[PDB]
Amino acid sequence: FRDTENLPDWFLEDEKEHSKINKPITKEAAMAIKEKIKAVTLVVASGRNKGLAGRPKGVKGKYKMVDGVMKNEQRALRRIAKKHH
Amino acid sequence: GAYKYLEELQRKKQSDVLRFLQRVRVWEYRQKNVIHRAARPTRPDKARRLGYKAKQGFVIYRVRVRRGKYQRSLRATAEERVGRRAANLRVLNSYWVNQDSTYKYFEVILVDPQHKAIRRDARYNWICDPVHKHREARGLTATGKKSRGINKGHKFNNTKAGRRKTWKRQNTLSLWRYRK
Amino acid sequence: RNLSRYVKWPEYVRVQRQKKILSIRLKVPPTIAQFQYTLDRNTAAETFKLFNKYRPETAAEKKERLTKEAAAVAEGKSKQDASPKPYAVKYGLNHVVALIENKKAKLVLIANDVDPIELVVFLPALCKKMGVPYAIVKGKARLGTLVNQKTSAVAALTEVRAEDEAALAKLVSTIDANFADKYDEVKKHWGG
Amino acid sequence: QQREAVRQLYKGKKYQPKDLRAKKTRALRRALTKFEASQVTEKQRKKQIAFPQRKYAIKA
Amino acid sequence: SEKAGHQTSAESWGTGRAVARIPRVGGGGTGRSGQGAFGNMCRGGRMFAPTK
Amino acid sequence: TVKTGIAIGLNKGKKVTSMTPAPKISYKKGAASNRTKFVRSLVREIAGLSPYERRLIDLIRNSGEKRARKVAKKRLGSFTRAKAKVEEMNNIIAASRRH
Amino acid sequence: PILKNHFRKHWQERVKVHFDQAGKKVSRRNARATRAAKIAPRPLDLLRPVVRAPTVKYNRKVRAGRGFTLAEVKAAGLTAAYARTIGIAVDHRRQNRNQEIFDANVQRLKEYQSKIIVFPRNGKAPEAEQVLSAAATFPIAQP
RNA sequence: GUUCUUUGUAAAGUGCCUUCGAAGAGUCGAGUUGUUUGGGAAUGCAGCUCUAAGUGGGUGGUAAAUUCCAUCUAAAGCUAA
RNA sequence: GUUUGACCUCAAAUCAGGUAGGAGUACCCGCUGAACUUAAGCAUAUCAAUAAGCGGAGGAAAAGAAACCAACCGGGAUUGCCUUAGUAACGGCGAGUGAAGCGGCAAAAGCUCAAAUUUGAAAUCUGGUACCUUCGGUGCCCGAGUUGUAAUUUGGAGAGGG
Repeated sequence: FRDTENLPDWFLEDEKEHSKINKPITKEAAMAIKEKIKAVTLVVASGRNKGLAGRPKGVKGKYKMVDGVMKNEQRALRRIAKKHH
Repeated sequence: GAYKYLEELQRKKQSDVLRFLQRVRVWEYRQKNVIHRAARPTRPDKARRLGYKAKQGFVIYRVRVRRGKYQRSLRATAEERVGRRAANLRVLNSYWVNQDSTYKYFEVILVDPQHKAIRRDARYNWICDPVHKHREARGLTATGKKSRGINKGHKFNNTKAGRRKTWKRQNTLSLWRYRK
Repeated sequence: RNLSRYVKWPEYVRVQRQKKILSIRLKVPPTIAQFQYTLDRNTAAETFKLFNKYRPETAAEKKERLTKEAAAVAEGKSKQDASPKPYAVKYGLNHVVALIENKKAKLVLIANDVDPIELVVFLPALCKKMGVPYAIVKGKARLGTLVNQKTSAVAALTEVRAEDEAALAKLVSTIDANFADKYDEVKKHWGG
Repeated sequence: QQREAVRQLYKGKKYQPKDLRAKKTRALRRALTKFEASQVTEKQRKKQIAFPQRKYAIKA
Repeated sequence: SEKAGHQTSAESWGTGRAVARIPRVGGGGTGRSGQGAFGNMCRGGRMFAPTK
Repeated sequence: TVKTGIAIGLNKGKKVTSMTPAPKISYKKGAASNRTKFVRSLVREIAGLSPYERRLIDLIRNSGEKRARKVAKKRLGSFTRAKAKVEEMNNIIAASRRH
Repeated sequence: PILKNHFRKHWQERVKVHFDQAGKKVSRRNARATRAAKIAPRPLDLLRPVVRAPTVKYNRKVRAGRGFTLAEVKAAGLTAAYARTIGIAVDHRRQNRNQEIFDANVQRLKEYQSKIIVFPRNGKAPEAEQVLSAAATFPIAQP
């Protein structure tokens, strides 16, 4: 079909650059390429520290403010989890 | 005329002669730029039956795109490319020329609506109305309409009048003054 | 030193020169490459001595003729007889190939160098099969000369005044003597 | 004075300059002339000649 | 409107900061900051069953 | 065609006078014609043959029309298309080995 | 029991509430009126044919269809191109396969051409005092 | 309503007989994948691969095929409410 | 004839004349496109062929004069409304999703190109230029154009001949 020795190599490179094979996707490769594609300081928050939306004086990369209503809440949750067991 | 002789010939795309010619033309265009002008068209009959008439304003550009999930066509992709290039021009339609393993080669019939021959000759005065701007990017040429899914019938219900229009039509609650 | 082979040329130049090289070096079907078993020269010169007599009407002569027959139509006469029958080349492709299969063309001239060559690839077979006097010529711009265009790619004769009938007859005999014996083999001569 | 003298100079010819051309809007410097939208092929010309919308009324 | 009260930039300050859990405003500088929004009770907040 | 007067049957429905209309012109669309036959035959002998058609003519000759039918129906889509194509190949082979 | 909502989605945006009703009606009646003052002596509507409908649930009925056929109107003795101006619909992709319907339609056409006066293109254009519905004047009755 | 231009070897329409009658290709279609649909065993679209005809073609989807019968004429285009 | 020259293809110019961008973006045509959430842990699925993102236009856009719907005494382009229906169909047939025709009604408008040879006359057209009654026309001239501009014809048909 496509002869090589007659024809010039400056044509042959850009010919065989792009005169490629015909292959579509197969199913096992479709799912396979899909699989390849798959991949503290607590603070009682009273007095001076309260209402501060930032940090208090007392500094650490973790921090947790508390007021008593959380103590009520977590009391209630301890109750109800006991009743859930 | 030569209309039918040419046409029946170009359907025979795996005769030795046209596949040879295709090989030459691909090498030719591939050394050429991606987008470029042709002054004169390769399938003149095909272009004529898609609405070319050889007079002052009708233009061709010939264009290269990649292959290889893209619910639009390559055809329309090319057409966006040229519409963004020649924005004054207005895209009438397009056609295949040739391909490769790697690329597909296309061609496009365009109009310069400012040109006065076009503004007269009212087979084509319809286009200088402002509406048919950038048709290709709204999908109003024929492949745009295919890919929108616009032909008729109960096969094509989910897109017949615009998918999104009828989606909004049927996924909306209509409520009267006087509830039925 | 002159280094004309070493230069970096421009791009389109490179394209067209490589293209001609490529079309040389490529094996070809027989349908095309009956082109370039094309016509020789002295016959062409005679052919054009003929054809330029039957050159067409230009715009000037057309409006001049029109003014004349506008003069004559009103008072004296016109059945489009104020003017004679004109006789000149038929040159348009669609019209020419329409005239074929009627069929009326005494002679046909086919350019080799037309770029969408598929326009005309059918033609030699057609005039072969219909048995009609075709020949391939060298350069389409010649035809543009003789029918007043940049180029036309085909020239056809269907009508000629009487003085040149035998001249044409010998002409077609010549090209029949160039095609029926030695470019009959345009499909033949596979190498061995 | 200067503007109107130049109107008189460039009077009665096409290709008169940009500030003296009308301003109107972009898409009415486009948005074709009355002639180009009046324009129509000979075919429909004949069609509208021969068979136009006649005027009638239903009593009788 | 569909968007009375919704034209705001809030989210709460959170749990345990000695203050309520209304969603409160970011930023500063103006004196709207720290006020509430996205509520029924709040000033400048959306009503209950936004009438339609 | 003529109906029975009743709800069910071979010609169910109302028994009525027909008209036998004109045919529309738009059914004789696949009509060949002198011109199209001429040109299509011309282009047929001019450009000739594709590779799978070469495979068809040798395979019909050696291993027959059942194999040719199935393999053509595979290279192309469908049954009735393969039918006409192999019939055409028989016409070609008759043409080439008679004349 | 089984009971079905389709309300899972973001429906509140896409709610379209026809308060627009009488305002539209009035706009419409004004459309009718000014169409009349444009088309002054003509009826605001065409003459429409009589067709027996499909789908045996309904096929006893007869309905104001689209368009008189080329065959029918030919036998009435006048063309598509004239009838369309005279006020007559034409649907070309329809075929006549019932002679009863055929003669019905042509009787309707004859009755039309009798019930009209045509102002020519020439001139003086007498006073004609329009009627505003063809289908009321030319009713479409089940036989 | 007005006035001039005006239908002339110009244009168009209508009957009978006769010979015709062209009608869009990397496109339809088929496979396979993806994606989407209410779509069932492919409702649609895209990509890759294959690739047609003209008394043709598409469509009317049964666990399976063949022929029927019906109806429309694709791959090109315009148009207010 | 080692000179001269048609033409092809390709380039340039502060050439003559034009022109596209950007904004707005409620509505509209497209592309790409998730999650929370919902459901059996949840993966299919749902929220969603959505919001966000990108491109594109008008005052309306889009679709549109059947390669339709049907299976009957056949309808008749598109569009929207009511009704079919919360059905047919789909789906761990579970969550849940989810249409269309027929019918009534508002509006109602039909059509063009390729595809025929003008061949006893490229019959066409931009542009420059003068003149003129200038949303333009007449004439003179450069020039595109036969690798086809006009007329005729578009399937309801229609063309040629009498």
